[PDB]
Amino acid sequence: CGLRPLFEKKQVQDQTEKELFESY
Amino acid sequence: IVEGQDAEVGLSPWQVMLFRKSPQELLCGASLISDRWVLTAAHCLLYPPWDKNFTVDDLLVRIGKHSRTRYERKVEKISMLDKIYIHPRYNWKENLDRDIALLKLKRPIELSDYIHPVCLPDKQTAAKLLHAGFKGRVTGWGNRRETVQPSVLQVVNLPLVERPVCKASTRIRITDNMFCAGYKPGEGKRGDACEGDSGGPFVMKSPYNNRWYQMGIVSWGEGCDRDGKYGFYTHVFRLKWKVI
Repeated sequence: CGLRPLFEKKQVQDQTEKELFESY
Repeated sequence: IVEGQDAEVGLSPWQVMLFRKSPQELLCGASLISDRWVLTAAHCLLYPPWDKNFTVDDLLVRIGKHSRTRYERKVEKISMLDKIYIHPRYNWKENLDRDIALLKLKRPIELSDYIHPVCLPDKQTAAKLLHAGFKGRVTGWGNRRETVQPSVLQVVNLPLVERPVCKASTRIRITDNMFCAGYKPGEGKRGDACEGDSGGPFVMKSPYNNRWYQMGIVSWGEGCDRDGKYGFYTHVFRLKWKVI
């Protein structure tokens, strides 16, 4: 769960993800 | 979703859209948290101030969509509820406290590349993540701004704000069952869920296990992208209610 099949699974980052970790 | 952006295809697998069956009508957002359980806000089903008391026979759900109008034929999965569960201590005449409801689907949805359960938070994740400054993610089809109906699923990342700040920005009695997020007057960035986005997920990505946990449910707010006002979300963890 929480592992989106077209991103996490394929091992790819989505457009805005950078922001999340960056804000961390 | 004020100031949002077009969601990439497959961005939020857990995204679910609440629909009044006849006449067709997008009532609220919601999230998939198991192949037969959906999580949404109580006021999307019961809010007497505007005489609203939805039964199962009046609701229908659609999962795996992208556009707000067209039918996603090889992706979408329409399913009907089988029972509704609204929190016993939900406060509608005061501060929308415990605005949470579970929708039990009739037939377990079959997972795909466009339909997949979001994780509920655990103390560790809830503890390491729920910290002011850390931005979560909100998705939805609501008003492009306030009185507006988006074509593709919108997305926007929002920063959590300190409890004092939240409490100070409203006359309404904030309770521990809700947090608040959004930019501050001055950060030079904007965005916000808005009515209609309601019942949707406020999720945060954990770097420990690279998976998306749902932290809040879009609940209430004053306006949409108003300066000096922040949106409130039901606090899922403090509500992790047992009905399942």
